[PDB]
This record gives sequence, C-alpha cells and structure tokens, in this order.
Amino acid sequence: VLDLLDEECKMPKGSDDTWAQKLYNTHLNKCALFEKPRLSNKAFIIKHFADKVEYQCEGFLEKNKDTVYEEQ
Amino acid sequence: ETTALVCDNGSGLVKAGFAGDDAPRAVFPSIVGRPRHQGVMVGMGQKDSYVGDEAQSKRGILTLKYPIEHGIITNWDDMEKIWHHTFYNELRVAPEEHPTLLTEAPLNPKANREKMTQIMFETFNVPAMYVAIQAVLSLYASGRTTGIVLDSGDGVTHNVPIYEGYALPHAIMRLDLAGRDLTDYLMKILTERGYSFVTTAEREIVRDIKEKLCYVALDFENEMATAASSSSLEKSYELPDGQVITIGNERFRCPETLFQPSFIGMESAGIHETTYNSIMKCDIDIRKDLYANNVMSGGTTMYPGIADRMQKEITALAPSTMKIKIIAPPERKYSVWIGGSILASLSTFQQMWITKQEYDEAGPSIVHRKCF
Amino acid sequence: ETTALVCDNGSGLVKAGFAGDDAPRAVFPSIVGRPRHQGVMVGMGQKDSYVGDEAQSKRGILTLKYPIEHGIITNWDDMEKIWHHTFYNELRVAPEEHPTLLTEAPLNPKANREKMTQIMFETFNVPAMYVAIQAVLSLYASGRTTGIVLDSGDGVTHNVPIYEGYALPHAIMRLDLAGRDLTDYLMKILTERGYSFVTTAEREIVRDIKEKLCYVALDFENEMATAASSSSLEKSYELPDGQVITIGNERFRCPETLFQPSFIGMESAGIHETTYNSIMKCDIDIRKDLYANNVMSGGTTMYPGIADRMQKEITALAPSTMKIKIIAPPERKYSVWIGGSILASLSTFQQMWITKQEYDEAGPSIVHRKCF
Amino acid sequence: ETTALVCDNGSGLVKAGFAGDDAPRAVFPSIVGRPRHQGVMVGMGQKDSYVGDEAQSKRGILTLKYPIEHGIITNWDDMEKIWHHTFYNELRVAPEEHPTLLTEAPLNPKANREKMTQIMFETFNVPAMYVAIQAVLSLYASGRTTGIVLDSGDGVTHNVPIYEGYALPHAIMRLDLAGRDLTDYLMKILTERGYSFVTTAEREIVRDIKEKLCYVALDFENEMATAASSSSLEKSYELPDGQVITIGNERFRCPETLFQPSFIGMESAGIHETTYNSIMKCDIDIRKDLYANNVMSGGTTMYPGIADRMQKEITALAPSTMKIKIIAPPERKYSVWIGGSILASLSTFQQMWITKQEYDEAGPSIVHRKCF
Amino acid sequence: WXAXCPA
Amino acid sequence: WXAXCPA
Amino acid sequence: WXAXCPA
Ligand SMILES: Nc1ncnc2c1ncn2[C@@H]1O[C@H](COP(=O)(O)OP(=O)(O)O)[C@@H](O)[C@H]1O
Ligand SMILES: Nc1ncnc2c1ncn2[C@@H]1O[C@H](COP(=O)(O)OP(=O)(O)O)[C@@H](O)[C@H]1O
Ligand SMILES: Nc1ncnc2c1ncn2[C@@H]1O[C@H](COP(=O)(O)OP(=O)(O)O)[C@@H](O)[C@H]1O
Ligand SMILES: [Mg+2]
Ligand SMILES: [Mg+2]
Ligand SMILES: [Mg+2]
Repeated sequence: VLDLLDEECKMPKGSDDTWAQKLYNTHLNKCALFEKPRLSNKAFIIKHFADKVEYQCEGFLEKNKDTVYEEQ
Repeated sequence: ETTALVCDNGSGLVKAGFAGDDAPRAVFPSIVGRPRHQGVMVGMGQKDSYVGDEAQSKRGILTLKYPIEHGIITNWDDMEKIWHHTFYNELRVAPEEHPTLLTEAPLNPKANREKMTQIMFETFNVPAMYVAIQAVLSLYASGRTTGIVLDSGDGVTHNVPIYEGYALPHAIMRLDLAGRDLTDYLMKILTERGYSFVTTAEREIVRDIKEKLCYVALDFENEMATAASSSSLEKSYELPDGQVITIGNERFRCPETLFQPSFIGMESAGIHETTYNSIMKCDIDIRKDLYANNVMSGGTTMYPGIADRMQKEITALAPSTMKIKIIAPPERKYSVWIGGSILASLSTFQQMWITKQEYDEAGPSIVHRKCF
Repeated sequence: ETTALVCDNGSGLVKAGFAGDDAPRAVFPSIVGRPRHQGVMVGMGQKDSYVGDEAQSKRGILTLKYPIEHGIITNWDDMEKIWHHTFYNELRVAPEEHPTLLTEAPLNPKANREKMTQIMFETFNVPAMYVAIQAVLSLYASGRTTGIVLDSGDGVTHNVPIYEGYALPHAIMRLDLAGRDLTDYLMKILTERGYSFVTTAEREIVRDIKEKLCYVALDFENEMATAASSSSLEKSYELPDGQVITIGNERFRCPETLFQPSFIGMESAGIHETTYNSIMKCDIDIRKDLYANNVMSGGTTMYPGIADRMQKEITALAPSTMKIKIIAPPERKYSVWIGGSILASLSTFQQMWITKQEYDEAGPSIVHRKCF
Repeated sequence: ETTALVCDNGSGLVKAGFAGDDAPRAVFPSIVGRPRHQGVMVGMGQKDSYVGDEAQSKRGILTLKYPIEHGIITNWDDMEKIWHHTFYNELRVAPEEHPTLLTEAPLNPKANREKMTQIMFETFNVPAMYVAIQAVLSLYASGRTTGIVLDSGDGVTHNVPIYEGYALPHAIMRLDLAGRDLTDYLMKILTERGYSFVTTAEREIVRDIKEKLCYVALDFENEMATAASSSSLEKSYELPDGQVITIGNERFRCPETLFQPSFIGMESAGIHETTYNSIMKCDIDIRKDLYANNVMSGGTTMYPGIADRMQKEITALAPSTMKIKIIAPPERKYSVWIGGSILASLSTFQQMWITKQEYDEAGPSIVHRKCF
Repeated sequence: WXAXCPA
Repeated sequence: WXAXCPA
Repeated sequence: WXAXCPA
C-alpha cells in the first residue's frame, strides 16, 4: 500500500481514485487481510492485529508528497 | 423504514431511484464499453470494462455494447454489471435491504423474466421483487384508470388498451420500430449529404443529432416540397471536433419513418394505424373512452409535432363524430418510472411482491403465475 | 539498493544515467573515430579507435562514423564500443548489477531489438532489461496521459497519438527528415555564399553553426523578402581557426525545410501536416483532446519560433472553433530520458523487465511479445 | 449504328469500351501525375500533367494522385482529365455520338452523381447517359437474377442482396476497407522486416508486390505457427532496381485484415460477418436462395483462397442444414464492366437513358428520380 | 467525405 | 430473439 | 534500411 502510494505520487495525473483502483487490482482477491468496503470505491479495509480499520483514500496523496527544491 | 427500489431497464437509459420520491436520482445509459486498443503506459489503473457515463466519457477508445435489444436482454454478464453498478455505485444502497421493482415490455420471452428473477434473488439476494408492464405504469403516472397507452422507448413500441384498470390482452400490439432503428436510419440518410457515421461512438453522435434537430412534419409531402424549394428549413450542428454539419430535409424525414415504416423496410403500418387497429379490437362500448384518452410515453414520443400529427391522422381514420385527444405531458420521458414510483409506494401493493420464501419453494417458474 | 540504468541511444548524443535521478550524468555524442594519418612519433600510446568526447577532441585527425543512422543501428561493433564506453567509462558501473532500460523509435526493424537484447544479455550479462518507445516517454516527462507527441532528434521524426494511456498504432506517423539531413542541407546552401564544408569534422562545425544561428520564420516569404532587402538579419560566426563567416537568409532558410521537405527533395509533407494527418486518423471523439495537447520532444524541436510556427499553421489546418495548444518545455531536449527515468523507477514496472531466465528459455524472440 | 460507351470509374483502374463487346478495350489506372523536379533541358516537349499509363511510365519524376478515394471523386479537374483522356485517346471516339453508361458504388453522396451528370452533359455534350450500381451489374455479368453480391475494388466494399431482380435497400452494407488500405497496411508491416516504401511510386511497387505474392490463409493461426517454425512459406521478389526482397508471413498476413479489420484499426467486422449480417436483414423466405448464391466481384476478391475461406467461415456462422455456395468466376475482376456491357445493349433499356432534353428541362436534379 | 472519413 | 428478429 | 533508404 505504501509502495503503490509512493508510485502514485510520481505517476502523471495520479489521483486518489486511480490509487484506490491500483489497490483493488493488486490486493482485492489476493490477500485475506485486505478488503474493499461494500458500498464505496474510495476506501479500503485492513485487518490489523486489534481490529479491522477502514481508511479513506481521499487525503493520502496530498499528505504523502514531500519534495523540497534545493534552491529554496 | 424500508423503501422499494424502482428500476426501469429500458434500452439506452437506465433510470432508477427510491419509491415515493418524484424523479429518478440515477439516470445513465445502459451501455458497457471494453477497451480495444493496445495499452502502452505502465501503471495507469487501466480497467477491464466501463459502465454508464464512464463508457460515454471514454467512448473514443471503447467498443460500446448495449446488453438489451428490443427489450430482450441478449448478454447477461453485462446486464449483471449494469445492475451491480446501479445499486452499489449510483444508488449506494445494499440490495439485501430493499424490495426491488423491475419493468419489462409485454409479449417478450418468458426466459427474460425467469432470468431477471433468478439473478435478483440468487446474486443480489434482494428480499422481494416484482415485474411490471411498462405501459400499465404510464397510467399510474398520468392519473388515469382508462386509456390506450402508446409507449416508445429505444427498441420496442407497444400499445396496451386499459379500461377501468382491466387490460385487454388480445388487443395488445407490439412493434420493434422505435428509437434505435431511427438512428440507424438517420445514419443512412445522412450519408446522402456526404457525412459518414460508422463507429459505435459516431452512432452516439447521431443519437444526439436526432435528439436535437429532428421534428415531425404535419404534412410530409408539403414540407418535402418546401425543403426542396428553399434553404429556410435547414439547420447546422457542431460535431465534437469542431467541424460543422448542415442538415436539411433529413431532420423531419427521419421521424416520418415512424408513420411509414416501409422506409426502413418493415411491412407493418405506422403507430397511428396500430393504435387505431388496437382500438378496433376493443368492444364497441369502450371505444368512445379510448378515443378520449391516448397517452404517449417514452423518449421516442418527444419529437416536436408528433402529437398534432397523431391527432390529425387518427382523426382522419376515426369516425367523424368523436373527440380524438392525444395526451403528451412534457415529463413523459420519465412517465414509466414515475408510475412505478407511485405503484411501489401503495399499501395494497405490499402483498404483491414475490418473496424469497416463495422463490425458494416454487423456483423461478413462480413469476409467471404471480406476476402478470 | 539497486537502481536501473536508463540509456537512450538516439543519434548524435548518447545520454545515460541512473533511474530516479533527474538529469543524465553522462551525455556525449554517439560517434566513433579511427585515425587515418600515418603515425610518425614512436612510443605515443596511439590507440585503435576513439569514442565520444575523445573523438570530438581529436576530430581533426579522425574519420568520424555514426553507428546509428535514422534510428537503425547500421554498425554493431561500434555500437558495442559505445555501450562499453558508456557503462565502464562514463557511469563507472558494472552492468551485471543493474537492470538496463533502452529506448527506441517506433516502426523500425525488429532485428534492431533482437540484436540489442542479444547483446545486452550475452556480452554485458545485464540481469534484466526493457525496450521503450521514445515518444511514450515524453508524456511521462511532461506529466500527461493524453496528447499527440511530436518528436524529432537527429534522424527519425515520428508522431504518436496517445489518449488516456492507450496508443493508436494505426495513426503513428514516421518521417526520416529530422536533424542530420538538415545539416547536410545547410552544408549545401552554404556553398552558394562561398563556404565549403566537406569533411566529417566540417560537418560537426556546420552542426554547431546550425545549433547557434538557425531559427524558424513565422512567415517564410516575408522574411525572405526582408533578408533580400537588408543586412539587418545577418549574423557572423567564428570558425575554430579564427576565420569569420557571415550567414544571411540561410539561417532561417535551413529549418524551413522541416515544413517544406521538397527543398531536400522528399515527397512527403511537413511535420505540421503529418501532425494534422495523424490526428485525422484518430476517431472524432478524441480529436478535441489531442488538439489541446501537442508535446514537442528532442533537439530538432529547439529552433526559436518552431512552436509558434507549428501552432500558426496547425491553427490554419484545424477547424476554426478549437484551441490548438503546443507544449514545448525548455527542457524538452532531455524529455525522453527524464521520462524513462520516471518509468524505470515505478514499482508497477518491476514486473515488466525481461529477465535472463526468460531470455534463456525463449531466446531474443521474446522481446516482441513482452516488450511493446 | 450508334453503340453506347460503357465506363466504370472505380478506383485504380479505369476500364472502358463499347456496349456489346465482351471485354474493355481501354484499361488503365485512374492516376494523374504532375512533375515535381526542376526541368533542366530546354526544348524537351515537357508537359504539364500525365494521365494513366503515361504517369505509370514516368512515375519516378511524378507525384501521383488518385482523383477518386473510396468511390467519392475528391478532385474534379483531374477526373475531367481522365475522362477526356479516355474518350479521345483511349477509345478515339467523339462523345457527342454515343450514349454513355457510368457506374457507381451504392450509398455514396448524391453530389457525386449530380456533378458526373452536369459534366457529361455540359462539357462532353454526351447525348444521353445513365448511372448504374456496381453490384447490380455483377449479376448481369454472372447470369443470375438472385444472390447477395459481395464486391470489392480499390476503396469501397459493399454487399447488395438481390432476389428475382428486386433490390433490398435496407440490407445494403458498405465498407471502406478494401484494396488501397490493404496496400497502406502492407507498407507498414513490411517495415518490420526492414523495407521502407514511402513515396507514391513505392506505393505502386507495394501494390505490385501485393498482387503477386499475397494469398489468404485457410486458418490464420495454423499458418502463423507454421511460418514461425519454418522457411517453407517464404518468397522473394525483385524490385525495379534489381534489389531482391524476401517476404515471409507478411504475404498471408496482409489480406487477413479483410477478415479482421481491427489490424488496421477499424471497428467493424470482416466481409464474412457483413455478408451474414446482410442476409440476416432479408426476410426468412428468401435467405435459402441467398445462401445458395454468393457472387464475388472486383479485384480485391482475387486473392488465392479467399473463396474457400469465405465459404468456411460463413458455413461456420450459418445454420448447419443449408448449402453455402460461393461463386467466384476467374473473370470476376471485369464483372461490373461485362454486366454494364450487357445492360447497355438491351432494347428495353433504350427508354431508361436520361436525354439532354430532360436535363435541359429538369436540371441535374433529375438523376435522383430517373436513375436508381 | 465531409465528416467521418477523409474523402 | 430466437428466430425471427436478431435478438 | 534494406530497400527504400540507405540504412
Ligand atoms: N428529446 C428527444 N427527442 C427525440 N428522441 C429522444 C429524445 N430523448 C430521447 N430520445 C431517444 O429515445 C430513446 C430513449 O427513450 P427512453 O424512454 O429513455 O428509452 P427506454 O424506455 O428504453 O429507457 C433513445 O433512442 C433516445 O435517442
Ligand atoms: N539548440 C539547438 N537548436 C537546434 N538544433 C539542435 C539544438 N541542439 C541540438 N540540435 C540538433 O538536434 C539533434 C540532436 O537531438 P537529440 O535529441 O540529442 O538526438 P537524439 O534524440 O537522437 O539523441 C542534432 O542534429 C543537433 O544538431
Ligand atoms: N490479382 C490480384 N490480387 C490481389 N489484388 C489485386 C489483384 N488485381 C488487382 N488487385 C487490387 O484490387 C484493386 C483493383 O480492383 P478494381 O476492381 O480494378 O478496382 P475498381 O473496382 O475500383 O476499378 C487494387 O487495389 C489492386 O491492387
Ligand atoms: Mg420507456
Ligand atoms: Mg530523442
Ligand atoms: Mg469496381
């Protein structure tokens, strides 16, 4: 999930919808611990040690980007 | 509490919503696209198939298929994709929680209802459902218990006479003319003027041309005489690439094939003669009350002037001493949905649903005895 | 950890580096020189052949050969010398440790890819590699998933339309005009003014003249009228021996042959008409989105005013009602490398590489099915 | 006495002659060349443009233009040059003395017929003329009153079902695939093997390669498996400069795009599926009699094995219990001419001509009502 | 043609 | 359909 | 190349 997120940061015209689509592609049916929420195409569920937690994609690309220009 | 879903599968537009709201909150074309070009860029999120407005947006790179033709579902996996997309994406409602109400044209195969019911119970696990006749719902929508409904969508046209809520099943007429084959006729006549629309996307462009520029002539011969003798009738339309195309007598000449199906090469009479020949199958005591109500439904009845042409030539066919009145409310494109929204919210209707208990007991065969 | 090498063979400049850094740290001409004069001094350390900047420094005494002509590798032993020089001398990296990513123009022979792969696996023993289309990488470099890329290096020019990451392979246009034959045209037009540049070193001098003093006229006839009637347009350049040479209308007149290939005697239309005739091969629904992005790439698109000339005459050809937009970032000379540097660093791409296991199983034939 | 001229404009070959002789005595390509190089020698008799076999002989120095593209005449002055050359040079007959019979593909613009008639009456002053459908003439040529004609020239392909002399105009299918775009596909696939054919003369060389070495595979996958696994299928051809070129799977792979138009990137189905989908538009009582006659016409149907491939996959699509019969006479390249030669010599036909009296009275508009 | 195709 | 028309 | 052009 972090690897596909760091890919989608540099990918051209990356967005939270296409990142989510890459998530569903890679892990929707290959892993028991990753699940898609029934009614939404913008969120995903991870079964952690404690509990299942549902994450919204809508923030992550803005929050994940750092790049600092040396001139600044 | 719990409110039925109301869904009309049509051809072209799907329109769906909740019972007792006044217009459908999901409307989109019943179209499935699959990409046909070799994908080059790695890591694009490229997708196996698109549904509805997605497949309209990307239609340049897609083969577009309609899973319903003449009200018959030809391709079932794509129809399951369209319902899956409708419930989860468009309405965002889980189908286990809601009875579902589904709409069909008359005189079409039984297997279509058996499969629609097997799918709604087995895959969606819908708790209860019903299958309703398109024409019957237009009376609920127009506030009447009597009339001969004329309905035309994409695909099938049908007449259904109803008198005080009794259908007259020996008098039901069905015709495959309407709506899509008008577009395949417009594409053929436009070639005469030097425009060529072959691909499934160009068919959607011609559909938009038809919806904007076509109208029905009061007299087809007088207007062909006028349009041969002038430029006054001629309109121009701007293609999505910014080309501009100019359209002459073709725009009235396309919907005239509703009244003269021999243009496309059918052997049956126009909608006015199937309407009159449907009233002639009703017993003489009720004909007075059918001539006083004719209800138009579905998008192919939206052409400007189609009501006054219908009334004119039915008034030519009918006996001289009677009111002929054509009823064509401006909202009529949604009338079958509004009528199903009314029907599904009645309290008397809550005993009509097929419940999963009954489907489990009797199998999908039950639909024929319980439904119409 | 391990980072792919990214190499673009071009014609003229080699440019190479590591994936995920932002500009190539090796850039040098793809040129091989062999000494042609009788060597006199004993004990000089004289050497059989020179590569890259060595052969530029000594070019007075060398025959200079280009091993790549019109994107086709004509001479393989010199190409192996250029790769050996790139990996060992320029990057100082052992190729066994790094996947390598290699770039090629579309529509060139398959034997070129088969040999490039056979060499990279057998002699270098590179663990994994891939062969990428030059034009596709300029979209990665310009941050887009849609557009018609126009690319011109030395040698081949090609157009490749792409829409949301799908190529349209029937619409790919390729033209052999660009870059070297502009130099062989400049050498021919300079003779009218009394300058003679015959040797392969003098061709490199004329290449430097072309890169400094040439520019594209907005209107070719107005500027020929001006330059016939004035000295105002005239610039002078100092040869390596300190002679000074003066260049008039020739400097704009040389790159006009990109838009009028009949000057050199080709029978095909200019890059603007191959761009328009490439958009005309795309289906009408997407053309609006190709006119809204045109991406220039490669050094032959660096002439001053080539963007505004392209936009002017494409806006002449296109339908009147559309935005034509030409995108020409100042960095565009490196765009194919920057795009391959982005591509090779994606995580989704790590399954795309041809691995030596697969080459051993299937032989060099595999490249056609696995690569584009 | 007086005998009608019969002329079929096609694309590529013009073929023309007198009614009631059995083969055309003028045949030549419908091509116009204009010289593009600076003429040097004074006093050479150098000429502004060349037509037909002249432009084939000198094609090294000429730009070659086709004035007809996809059965539409795009350039009218060159078409007038081709007719002037046909009547005066090839037939050496003054057109005022003879009715003229002219041939056209179905479903093409009306302006093409209006201009053809305005030119034949006003400039040539032909006393009477007629415009005939290409497909209809192949039945006259093959001795039948019933069948679904499949016709492919250069440019347009079309199917026209006819039953006892009645056309079925709603079932006419037209496809732009045939013949020229096979050559533009062959030029693209030959580049894969390292041969480059760009100029309009090199296109004529590739057309001759296609006419000699191409053939249709019975099974396309088995033969690609064979040609990947052997040299046995491989043929070599000698270019006009005495180079020799070697052609492998490309030779069967080029005409397979007739059955899989997605290769060139069309969205429509192959000629076999447009034939079957044309028979499906005919009423069920006549289909038995269309399956029992399929008539191939025009030069693009000359490939070896195209009949047995057509019969094989149509026999795959059709219901199992019927004769499928493909009729493909060895003369079929001339069938449209032979059929027009028969038609123009009937006595019943002498009332069909448009006479100049009628053109003077009604103007060129008459062609639509009098002709088909 | 005048729209769809090039002729 | 199954016999008459195409669907 | 091998036919049309020199490379
Ligand atoms: N305003 C209009 N004028 C003419 N045709 C229309 C108009 N609106 C829709 N149509 C055509 O009518 C058909 C859609 O009718 P609709 O009732 O939505 O079909 P269905 O009943 O199958 O859902 C389409 O073929 C569409 O092109
Ligand atoms: N600033 C410039 N102005 C005009 N032409 C240039 C400029 N820089 C390089 N060129 C020309 O462009 C070609 C090099 O382009 P490049 O993209 O390096 O080729 P390749 O893509 O084959 O590596 C050479 O012919 C060179 O003369
Ligand atoms: N023996 C052949 N095999 C394959 N293709 C052929 C042969 N002869 C002609 N052709 C092709 O068919 C086309 C000519 O067909 P023709 O019937 O003369 O066209 P039209 O009907 O337009 O006059 C050209 O594209 C030509 O290359
Ligand atoms: Mg409807
Ligand atoms: Mg480059
Ligand atoms: Mg022909």
